Amino acid sequence: GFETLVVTSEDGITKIMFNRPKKKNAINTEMYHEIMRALKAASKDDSIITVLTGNGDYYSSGNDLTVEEKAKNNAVLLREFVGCFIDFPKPLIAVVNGPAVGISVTLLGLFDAVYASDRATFHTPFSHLGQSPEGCSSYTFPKIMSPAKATEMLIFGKKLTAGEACAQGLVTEVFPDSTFQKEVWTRLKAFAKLPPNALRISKEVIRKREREKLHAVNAEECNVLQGRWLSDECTNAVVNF
Amino acid sequence: LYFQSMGFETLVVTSEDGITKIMFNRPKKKNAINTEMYHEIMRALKAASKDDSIITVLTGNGDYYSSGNDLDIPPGGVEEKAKNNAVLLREFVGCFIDFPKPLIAVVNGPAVGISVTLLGLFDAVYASDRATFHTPFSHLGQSPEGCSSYTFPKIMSPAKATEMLIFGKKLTAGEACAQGLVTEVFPDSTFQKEVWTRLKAFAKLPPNALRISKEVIRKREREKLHAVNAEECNVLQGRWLSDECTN
Amino acid sequence: FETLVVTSEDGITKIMFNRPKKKNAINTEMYHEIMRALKAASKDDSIITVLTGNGDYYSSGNDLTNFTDIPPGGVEEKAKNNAVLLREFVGCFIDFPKPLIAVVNGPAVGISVTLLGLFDAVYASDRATFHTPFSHLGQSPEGCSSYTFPKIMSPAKATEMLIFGKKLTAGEACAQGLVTEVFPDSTFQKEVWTRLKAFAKLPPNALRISKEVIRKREREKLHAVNAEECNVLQGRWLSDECTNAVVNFLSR
Repeated sequence: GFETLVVTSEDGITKIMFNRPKKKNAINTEMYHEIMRALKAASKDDSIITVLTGNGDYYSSGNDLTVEEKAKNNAVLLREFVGCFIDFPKPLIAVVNGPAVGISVTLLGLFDAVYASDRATFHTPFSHLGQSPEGCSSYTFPKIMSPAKATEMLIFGKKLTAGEACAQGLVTEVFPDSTFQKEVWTRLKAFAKLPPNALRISKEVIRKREREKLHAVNAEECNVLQGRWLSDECTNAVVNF
Repeated sequence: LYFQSMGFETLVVTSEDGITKIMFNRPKKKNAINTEMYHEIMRALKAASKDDSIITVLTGNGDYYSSGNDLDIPPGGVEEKAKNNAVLLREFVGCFIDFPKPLIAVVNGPAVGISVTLLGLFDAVYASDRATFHTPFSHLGQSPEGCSSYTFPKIMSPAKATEMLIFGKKLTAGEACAQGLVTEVFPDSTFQKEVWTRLKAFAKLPPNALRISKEVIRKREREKLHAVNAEECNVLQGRWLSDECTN
Repeated sequence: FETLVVTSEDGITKIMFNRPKKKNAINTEMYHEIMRALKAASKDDSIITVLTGNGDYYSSGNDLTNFTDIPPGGVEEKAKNNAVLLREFVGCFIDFPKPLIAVVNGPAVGISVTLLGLFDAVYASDRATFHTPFSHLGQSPEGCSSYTFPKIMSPAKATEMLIFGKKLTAGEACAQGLVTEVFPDSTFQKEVWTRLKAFAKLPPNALRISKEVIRKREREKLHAVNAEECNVLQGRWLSDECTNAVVNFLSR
């Protein structure tokens, strides 16, 4: 089973829900491995669409504020983690139920659609903790949002409302919080009735030609990040947090 | 190769005031694109590429822009039919990729299918607010075409393009403008006046400068676009032979 | 510097265009001065570099007086030289290693707009307008805009600016991806500088390295695009269309 996730499947939809509500669904080492196991399963299961979502208040507070060998290992872990999203074969949808921070935001550039509650916020304060972008965001975010918008978020740590994230290309659509659940699931159940192989083959035509590039971006990002974790600037920034 | 107008069976093709206008002309069929119209569009584009016009416009007659592909098996079966349609598609999309002059769409009404996906290859797109945009490929058991699998994520962002291309969502003119597919939307009652006043203005700009500027923008993308086209057409061949497409 | 004012404080180097009586038009000397200002800024102790204009304009772009400075080698040599100069100017922006922010205080035109595509952020007054009338001038795109504008704004929007010479309001440029944010003119300086001074307090290696991971893998493409745009211009400049245009615009 799963300690940190609740994974369910029915009617052509697999739902992966982060399940550390007391910790704002902060991603610890366990959850990194569990998310990868769940995605590996979903890639081979009978579902047409896979959804990631959060339990409760937050979608995710991002990497859990939990040694050269540790930075190597974590960089290796991170690279494999990101690689699962890059290689994921079926439509992948984020259902962003509340605030989203860190690696949980950056991965959104690898998702096929992203629905957000009006109470969702989006925040990538990497530079504030003395680190660099990951999840391929160094490549995807400038492309999605434009460099002039991506920069405020990636380099300068501006926090976006769900409306702003929608306007800037990161979010497909925003629903009021009161009916968010209803509105998203009625849509997704509708999508799960579409010809299965058509959906799968359509995403492959869109994604396949980009994967080699996205894997190289990931590798570059994790290298830089490994460097940042070993730096005095990062330890001081994080200690000073 | 023509003087003022060139007769076609499914198109009206005219040239005045520095603008070649290519208009779909099957209004009783919602300007659906049949085999005849694919070949006729290709000939018109070849002609427009060589005539003295500065700008070329694609539009529809009547209430639709185009309802897209119009819904006989050769001796080598449905497999050969699939390859033949894939080859025709590839050459067709190719003519749009390689078109050397500014190419503008005047979307007077609903656009569906291949007529929408090619808009990714246009220089400008002017829509009436009663224009709607729909690419229900997946609903018909098919996959993207017209280089949309590449151009649409780029233009609209993946998050918006997926909903259009994979899940078959229909966009209003305003949504398509908000998401970068449409240059500008006009009220239907001003549409023809406003669009044609601009276009006639545009056609008075220094002609070589307009052509050379389009070419600086587009030339270095062509090899990639031709490669996307070939891949999409190859995938589509397989879809057309699948249970989902037929059933 | 004759045509710029370069200062540095609070972790920010400010390069300000300084020909207000000529709408901060970029003459030959200003091209060289900007390159030198960026060279100095690349190695100084600031963490953010800002470009802005003095007076009511950001910049009116290339100074058309630049076409009248005819060397002893004639217009052919001049065309070749100025194309190389342009190539190396734009390449300074492509290669600039620290966060580079435009503070667009008023109307911006031509090369001054196109370069915005290579900046990290762009903050504009609601008095700012953006115009790239290359076609009116019988010219073709520069500053990598032939690649960056379609990517940033979408082909459908980029064409109207680049080919057909539409002038954008600050709000439209913000809506279309060129500008990060727009502020009321009355509060613009205080709102922008309050922000920039906070940004300058962020861990400086993180800021530098984050920019490098975003920008480094795209630089070879950008240099190739710049090289091709410049090769075309070298031709355009010697066209009847550009000659006739420049004689008209010089009469304005």
